[PDB]
Amino acid sequence: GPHSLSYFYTAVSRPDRGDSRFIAVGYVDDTQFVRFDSDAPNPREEPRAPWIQQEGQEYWDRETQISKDNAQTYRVNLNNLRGYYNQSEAGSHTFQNMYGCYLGPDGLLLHGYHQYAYDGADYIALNEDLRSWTAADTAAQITKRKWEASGWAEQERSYLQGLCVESLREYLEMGKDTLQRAEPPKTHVTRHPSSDLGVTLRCWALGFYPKEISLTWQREGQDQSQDMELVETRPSGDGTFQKWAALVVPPGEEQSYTCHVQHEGLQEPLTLRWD
Amino acid sequence: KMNTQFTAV
Amino acid sequence: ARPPKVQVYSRHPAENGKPNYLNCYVSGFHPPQIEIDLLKNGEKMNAEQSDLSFSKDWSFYLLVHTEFTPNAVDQYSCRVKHVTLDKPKIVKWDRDH
Repeated sequence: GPHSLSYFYTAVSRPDRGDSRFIAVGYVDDTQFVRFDSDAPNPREEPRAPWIQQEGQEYWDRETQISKDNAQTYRVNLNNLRGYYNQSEAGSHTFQNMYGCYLGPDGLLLHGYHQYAYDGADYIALNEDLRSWTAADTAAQITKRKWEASGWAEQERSYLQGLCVESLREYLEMGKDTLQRAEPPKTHVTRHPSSDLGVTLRCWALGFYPKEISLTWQREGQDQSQDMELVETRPSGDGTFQKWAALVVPPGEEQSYTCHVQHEGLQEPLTLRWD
Repeated sequence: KMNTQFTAV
Repeated sequence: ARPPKVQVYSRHPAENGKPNYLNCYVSGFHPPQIEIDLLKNGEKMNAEQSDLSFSKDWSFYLLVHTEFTPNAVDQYSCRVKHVTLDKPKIVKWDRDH
């Protein structure tokens, strides 16, 4: 489906250090490619994917300066939130922001988003028109009025329809051989005689990209989801992902069951059995 | 490439 | 305040004597302060930790990982401390999960 570029900012206050820490990571689809961490004497934006590293000095300088500016804006945001909620200066709090753009079939913005959370609760979000805000709570209603007076949503709209889409297009080209290639899962079924009267069959999908996958078990074509254990999809460590789904079947009845693997990298969905 | 954010909450 | 889910696993199906990579994936937690250690026979390994990131529901995820050569005797685990956990959570590695 549609490709996207997104960033994820996490700011935490640190009353004991008298400061705040600001971390920002960027992703194209399911692939991280940049980071910034404010907790260094001379912090710089840094590459976290091999294909971004060819960017010139001017790319790195711009991103580093945005990050330094963000670290200050989020330091102030943490103090303003503490004030809105009349919270103690004793405690650490967390403010997160995520925003990004999805690319449409004509190479223009399909959908842009931009939103925040404080201590994990929704705070404020940019609307569909990209020119206005929806507040989740009362403090964010005061933020909303200040931001309408600022008018900065016009410049965020400009970014999401412009630079966000234009840079995503560039990253897709630079990393095309991984970012625009669906890597199919390598699969197998294992068997673990478990119980006096049960055998565990586990259906694995290893090394797949992107993250979206469907693993299901059937008994003679009938879905077994209510009885299967399905683990959360997890990174392989090389930029791909893994997942498994297991279920206990009666002894001697392995031939009655199939695992169905559906992933965009496959030529065809797989039907696997313990053979 | 990142957006520019200067407007505190 | 949400506790971490923990998975410990190898990159490739484990085979004794074959170099591989050992992963501890910790997800679903809030707030983000957390201590994640891979342990080898109960002692801390010096691993690498991914940059802090989060899901659409705002919960955090981290990957701690290192090279290893699995064998018949060495035991591995991942130990996680977080304010939502009364005691450290320890998940043992086994090559079937």
